[PDB]
Amino acid sequence: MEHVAFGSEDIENTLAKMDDGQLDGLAFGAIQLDGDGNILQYNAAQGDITGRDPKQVIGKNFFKDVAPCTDSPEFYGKFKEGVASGNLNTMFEYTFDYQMTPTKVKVHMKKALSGDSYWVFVKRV
Ligand SMILES: *C(=O)/C=C\c1ccc(O)cc1
Repeated sequence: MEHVAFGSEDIENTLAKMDDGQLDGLAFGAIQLDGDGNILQYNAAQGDITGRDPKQVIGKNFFKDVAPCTDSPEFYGKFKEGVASGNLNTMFEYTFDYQMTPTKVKVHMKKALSGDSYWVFVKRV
């Protein structure tokens, strides 16, 4: 394992050092998005929750293609405001239900240390 706790105050500093292989060692799902919602990184734990193959969704748009159940003011809406503002740090519960058994999760969205990249962290609840 990579020991990093979900919701940690400095998590963006910690994950700045990880290559895709290290992200696969986290205890929770991790997705890196650009400012347009395109998927830059997607880890193994996220594929285990949603059944998506990580290598197959890199490059796709999260909100438009992969995860349209998040295309809502409660999720996408918060993301877009955060990108527009250049600051994002929010946690909420959500249900993932697109082409899968409905799965209640905790979502943590946070701006990355780098310019135009954003993290989505996910864990089961
Ligand atoms: C809502 O769209 C649920 C499905 C889904 C699929 C993949 C990811 O990563 C999140 C949500």
